[PDB]
Amino acid sequence: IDRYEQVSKDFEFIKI
Amino acid sequence: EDVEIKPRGYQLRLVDHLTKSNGIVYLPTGSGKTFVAILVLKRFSQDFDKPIESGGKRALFMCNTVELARQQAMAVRRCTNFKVGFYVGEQGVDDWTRGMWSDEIKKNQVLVGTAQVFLDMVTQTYVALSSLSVVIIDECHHGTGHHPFREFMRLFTIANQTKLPRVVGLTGVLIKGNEITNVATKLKELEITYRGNIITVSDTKEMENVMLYATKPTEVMVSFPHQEQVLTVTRLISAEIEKFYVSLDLMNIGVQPIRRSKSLQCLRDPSKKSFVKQLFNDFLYQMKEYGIYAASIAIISLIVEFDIKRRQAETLSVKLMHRTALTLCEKIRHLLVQKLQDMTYDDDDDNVNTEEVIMNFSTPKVQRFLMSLKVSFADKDPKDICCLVFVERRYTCKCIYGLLLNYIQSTPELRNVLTPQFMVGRNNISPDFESVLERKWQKSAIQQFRDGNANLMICSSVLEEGIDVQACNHVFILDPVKTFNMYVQSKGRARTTEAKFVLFTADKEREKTIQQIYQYRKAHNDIAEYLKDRVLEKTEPELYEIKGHFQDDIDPFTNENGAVLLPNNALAILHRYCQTIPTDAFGFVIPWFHVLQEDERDRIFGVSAKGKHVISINMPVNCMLRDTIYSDPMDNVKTAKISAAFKACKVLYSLGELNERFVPKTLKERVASIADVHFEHWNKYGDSVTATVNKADKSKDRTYKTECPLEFYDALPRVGEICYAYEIFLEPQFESCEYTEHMYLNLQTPRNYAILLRNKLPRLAEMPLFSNQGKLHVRVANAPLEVIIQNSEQLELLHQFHGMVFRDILKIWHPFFVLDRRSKENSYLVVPLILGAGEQKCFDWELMTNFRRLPQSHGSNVQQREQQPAPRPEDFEGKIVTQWYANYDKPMLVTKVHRELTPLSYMEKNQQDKTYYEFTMSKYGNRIGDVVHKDKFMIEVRDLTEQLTFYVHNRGKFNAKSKAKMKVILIPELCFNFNFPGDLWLKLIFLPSILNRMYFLLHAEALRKRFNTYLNLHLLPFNGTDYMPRPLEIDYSLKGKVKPLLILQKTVSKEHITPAEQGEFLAAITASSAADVFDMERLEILGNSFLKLSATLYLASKYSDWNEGTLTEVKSKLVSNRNLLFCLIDADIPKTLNTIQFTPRYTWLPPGISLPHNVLALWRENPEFAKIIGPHNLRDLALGDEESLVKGNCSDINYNRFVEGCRANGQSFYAGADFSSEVNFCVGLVTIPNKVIADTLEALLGVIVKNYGLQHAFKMLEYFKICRADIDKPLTQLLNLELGGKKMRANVNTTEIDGFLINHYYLEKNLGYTFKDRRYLLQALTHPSYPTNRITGSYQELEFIGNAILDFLISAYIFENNTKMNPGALTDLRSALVNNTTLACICVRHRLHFFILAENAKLSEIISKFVNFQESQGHRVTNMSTNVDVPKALGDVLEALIAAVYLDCRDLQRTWEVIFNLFEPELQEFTRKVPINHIRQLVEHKHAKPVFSSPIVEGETVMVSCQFTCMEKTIKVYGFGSNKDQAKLSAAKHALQQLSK
RNA sequence: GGUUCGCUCCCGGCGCUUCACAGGCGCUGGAAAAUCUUAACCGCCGGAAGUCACUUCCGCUGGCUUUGAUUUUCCAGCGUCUGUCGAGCGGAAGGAGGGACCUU
Ligand SMILES: Nc1ncnc2c1ncn2[C@@H]1O[C@H](COP(=O)(O)OP(=O)(O)O)[C@@H](O)[C@H]1O
Ligand SMILES: [Mg+2]
Ligand SMILES: [Mg+2]
Ligand SMILES: [Mg+2]
Ligand SMILES: [Mg+2]
Ligand SMILES: [Mg+2]
Repeated sequence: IDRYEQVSKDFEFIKI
Repeated sequence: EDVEIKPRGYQLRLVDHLTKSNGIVYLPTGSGKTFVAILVLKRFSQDFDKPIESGGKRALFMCNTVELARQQAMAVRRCTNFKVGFYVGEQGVDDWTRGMWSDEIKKNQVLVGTAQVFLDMVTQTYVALSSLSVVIIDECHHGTGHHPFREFMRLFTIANQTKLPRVVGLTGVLIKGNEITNVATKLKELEITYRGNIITVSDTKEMENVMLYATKPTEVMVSFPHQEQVLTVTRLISAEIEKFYVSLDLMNIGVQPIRRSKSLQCLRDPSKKSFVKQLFNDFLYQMKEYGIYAASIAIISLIVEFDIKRRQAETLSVKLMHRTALTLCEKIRHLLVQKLQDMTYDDDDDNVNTEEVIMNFSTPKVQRFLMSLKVSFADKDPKDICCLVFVERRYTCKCIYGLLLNYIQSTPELRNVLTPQFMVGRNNISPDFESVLERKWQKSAIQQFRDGNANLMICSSVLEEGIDVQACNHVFILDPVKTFNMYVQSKGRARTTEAKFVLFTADKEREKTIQQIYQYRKAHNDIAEYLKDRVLEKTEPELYEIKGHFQDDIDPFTNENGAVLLPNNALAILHRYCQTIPTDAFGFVIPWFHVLQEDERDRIFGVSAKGKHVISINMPVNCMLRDTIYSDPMDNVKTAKISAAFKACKVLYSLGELNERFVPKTLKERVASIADVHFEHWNKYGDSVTATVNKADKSKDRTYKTECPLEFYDALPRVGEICYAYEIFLEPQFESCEYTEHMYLNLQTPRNYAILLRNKLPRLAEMPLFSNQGKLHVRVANAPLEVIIQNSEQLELLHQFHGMVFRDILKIWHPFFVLDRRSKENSYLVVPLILGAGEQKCFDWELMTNFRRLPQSHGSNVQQREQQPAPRPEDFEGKIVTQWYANYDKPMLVTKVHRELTPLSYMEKNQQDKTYYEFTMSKYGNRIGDVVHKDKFMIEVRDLTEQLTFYVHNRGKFNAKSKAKMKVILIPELCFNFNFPGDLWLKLIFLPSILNRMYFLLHAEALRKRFNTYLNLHLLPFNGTDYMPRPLEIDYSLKGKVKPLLILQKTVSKEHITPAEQGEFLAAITASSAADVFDMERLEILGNSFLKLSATLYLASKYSDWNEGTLTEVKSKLVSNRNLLFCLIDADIPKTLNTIQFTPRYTWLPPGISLPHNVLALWRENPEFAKIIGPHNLRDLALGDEESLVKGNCSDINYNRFVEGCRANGQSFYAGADFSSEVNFCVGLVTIPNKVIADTLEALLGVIVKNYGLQHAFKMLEYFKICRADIDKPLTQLLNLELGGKKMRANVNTTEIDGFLINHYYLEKNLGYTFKDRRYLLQALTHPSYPTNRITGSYQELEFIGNAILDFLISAYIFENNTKMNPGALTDLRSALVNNTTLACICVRHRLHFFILAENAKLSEIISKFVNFQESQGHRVTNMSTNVDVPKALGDVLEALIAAVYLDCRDLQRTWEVIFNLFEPELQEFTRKVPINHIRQLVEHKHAKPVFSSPIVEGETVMVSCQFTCMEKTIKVYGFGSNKDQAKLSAAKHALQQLSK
């Protein structure tokens, strides 16, 4: 428990 | 604005439909529903310009918020030609009267404002529903429950059901919250609430395509992973906050108002502890939700908020709580930055380092947020981008603002594109990050967004409704959407073309969020389904439904005049009323609601209340509702509270506390409690404090009747009565020069005269008289000569001699004078004395028997002189002679006799070639035909002066008279010889002046005896008294260790009390207009200073509950010259004043001479002749010898001569005027200026001060009924007088006096006085801006007493030391000594300013600048460059400190020691030379004319310009400063500097 | 001892104008803070009711939005009350002196 795990920077703007 | 305002098709059809009937317009935000509202207002403006009573109507524009109300006000003002009224609560309509509403109504055609204000305006009968034409309600969807819109709608129900104004609601959303099921029922409820029919899109072709400009957004979703792990520092911070909570709960702060739960069944923590708990809970929420860096900004926000709260804390315990919170926040911040630096130690690229720490310690939600911004914006031009970010919590806005600032500064790709700003709603929070007053600003954050300065906005739900924003191209939602309306309005904010709408959610939350979004979409579509499916009806005419819907609430009450109290306003009304009632600083006045238990409901009420709840109202003793009130049985406690408040308000209105308009009454007046008692004596003289006294400067002068002293009244001797004769001694103090030989020789002759009285005179002090030859010391014998008038002819001889003196010798006689023996004023005689049996002097009977009348100076021809005997050589020495041949018939004294000299005289320098014999033949041969005794007789003769007013000091100067005066040698046979002794005539010359001086000396003796009797001062120096000679008033302008002040020394010690000298009382009585060698003007200064101090102390002691404002208001009247005039008239003293300058031959009346008794009788007995007898009619009278001697009554001719003036002036329109000009002496009338009487009272006070200390003068004030007595004790001693309490002293305990006074030891040492009661010092140092001022007063009240004490002590010191200085220079010195500037200089010189308990930026900066300047000046008073401003607070602090030093010891001697130890160099320097004020110095300059100006402030530095002249050329210098006075002073100083050059 | 000057100066008081110092107050704007309070919406947890944690009701508590009121403080401008007092000006009266003199 040291830091927040850095998420996958590649993501898509999902349409509603 | 402009004529370009042309409506769309949908707007025009909407307004067309709206004119027909009520309704609600439902259009998306940005469709211009405001514009169609403006058009509706315009369409209903047929009657706007007409007055209300004639039938004119106005329109209403209600808004849910003040800010949106202002926005709509601006919109309607710019889009219409009407003048709009903006009425909100903060504007101050809380106490506007009917006129103050009617003028606004008639001046404004359309009205805008919040709903509550218009609700109050309608319910208080300021307007009526029938007086309105159309009503506009924006955001009508808030009209649910007890919202003010629904109350205003119920106002339509209670009002007349016909002839009713139109109503329209403007909205873009209808469903508030999550009532997204069965939307048809909610829509129908909104319809019936606003009694209208909702209108929306019906033509899909034209309305939709025109509205398309308000584009729908593109709705997008961004997901982030759920965070399950919490960091170690998170648990550490949580544990620390938990133990801090434990400490806070254990911490025992002062008692606070009781706070309890919403339904009042459970108790809650006090509001102040609740606040810190709330802030820490919010910080923990930010920490858990948004990451470590977000927490590092939130801890800054907590730091600044806690610092502000500590700075505004009202109690030492609250300060300690906030200090503990602050240090815990500092520890948390230290931990957070430490945790950041652990990762920042990775690399050196500081920008990338900041970016990566933000990335690593953020939550994945904010991580996704940052990546979304980075990909969406991507170095785009800032002019294009305008986006809103929505977050739930208030502090989340600030936290995200700070984090985004840091991220932008850490991203070169994003550095210049985004300019973030954050906005929070009404619960405002501090926008600063560093400290107090980071920077003063003028534009709001929303205005910065509007102007394009800011492009990214982070805000709470505040910006969702109403507020006008530009069509944003991007909208982001951070926290999950909570309500349907929030979603709809947030998507409506993204109005521009191809705008982006983004919402954030967790991975595990996607399905629930999508379900909620689809439910919102379904409800939004169902709105249109209901609108397109409903059948057409006119105005929802189901009135039965309206009544059924509105009847659930409690029925409102309407009283007389038609005012109405709604039940839902009752709680607000009750709390407003409870705010008004007086109470202590802690005592809560809000009602203490109490819910009744089960056993109480069925006891107070029946069994019906078994289920329904009943609540009772309990109220503190300060309010009228002493009887408990029980609410009706209601199903919920909220309605029970509403009903209880409604019934309580009804009861209060029945009691008359609530007025006709259901608003509580107000206070009337406070100071009248003193005007009732202290100023009673004003009424009997035709004046009152309530009336406008200064109307046209009414009656600055008054008429008084003079009265002779008791000794001079009825003192005329009669036959057989024992009589007293006081010999009058004239002792010339001048030298025996040739010019003064005869004067000096004849004044010391034993042939003195004496005054005859039946009464016994007291001892009289030696007094000065100033002749041309020098000064005289005239004294009256203390032991009289006992004589008895055994025969009536002796009395007749005395009377005829007395009349003959004034008639022939002194020539005071006027033709209309009458010698009298029956008038009792000044009924006394003066008789000559001669040596009898050794020292037993006796009446000069031989002189009076011969000189019943002075023989006439008549001629004698040569033959007649031959028939007459030759003139004896030894019959001329010391005798009065006159030149009967010369034009001048004045008498003249023989100073030398000659037998060697002869009319055949030795020739002189101007008598050359002639003897005096031939000289008289040459000059006046027509009279001197020859000389019959040419042989052996000659005399040397001196003229006698005509002067009678011997008071002028400077007339006796010898420098000019040092030049020789030629002799006047006269032949004896040519001058008639009066056998009257010349030495007695020379003494009779001074007689009128001695008589007039003895008059007022006896008056002063009577006053001395009176004021000694009142004080019970009958000690040794007051029976065997021997008065010191009366001194000249040299200041009249005619020619380590501290020494204790003598006035206080004799106030405390009896041994130093000196007798009140008779000369001092004579001076105090004699006005400056009397032209004497003394007056009251010096005593007046000391008297006024003592009066000021005593009035201040008396008012502050008796009336401690008052503030310095009311105390000053009362004192300004108590010590006013009008009050002093009435007070002195009450003592019957003004009848004894000496203001007439004693012109004997024109204004005096001899003691034995009176006017005709008919004149006196008709003057006294006739109200029409009281003061209106003709002057010249009385002065033109002439009476015969025996008519003036014994007849008394004048002849009928002169009687009618003056009675004609009496009739024409008194018995005519001239009634009330004064015609006693130059005939004042008849009945003893005199006109004395009011200020003279006031200064007489002040001078008597000053004399008693100087002679007997301060307590005896306080007793004199009691005698003068200036200080009214009381029932418990009449009046206590001026010293040890009980003054103090909650307002002159700090009420804090000994446990916090050291908490407030950090270093009281070094102020105790510095000031030189040791306090035994630190509470006075604490209030003396407490500036009014300090937070504790609201509970424990301030220095402002104590400064009043301090100023009075310091002024009196300084005045007394400069009075007693500088004995030769007139009052003008004395007060110039005092003003220089007690100036605010010099008080500040002494305050900084002793470094007292360091201990002031104040919190104010613009005061502290001024204090620091001034102290820096004074240190640069080296404590030297400039009596400056670049307009230095004086911190007026320092002088007031010093004055209050002096007051505290006095009150601690209750001794004026120790106070004076402290004041002297402070003022010693100042006193020495200003006594050496008085620093006249710079403005005064410039104005008084005989060559330069200041001619200043009254310009504007042009910002802070208000400017003043001067116009003076310097060496015949005009110059114009400019003054700048914070205020007008400082700018003018600086300009005057600059003008002085130029003048010096 | 007295007269006289368009002569020089001075004291005090009256009338008009105006300034300074001390204690204040009111009105109008600007700024800051404290306390109470209104309404609406949503959520956490607990209890109850109809089909009984599905829907509803009640309570706690938290969050947002929000209304009105009271009090305190500072700053600026305009008026105004009282006390002390100076300066300028019409004018009257008194005094000092420097000329012109006037007696013997
Ligand atoms: N027919 C029109 N004529 C002139 N201006 C219009 C018209 N329709 C809309 N506007 C402008 O568009 C803006 C609409 O914004 P606003 O009325 O605040 O939207 P909403 O009332 O829906 O919140 C107004 O400022 C108005 O000036
Ligand atoms: Mg609008
Ligand atoms: Mg005076
Ligand atoms: Mg006075
Ligand atoms: Mg003050
Ligand atoms: Mg002061």
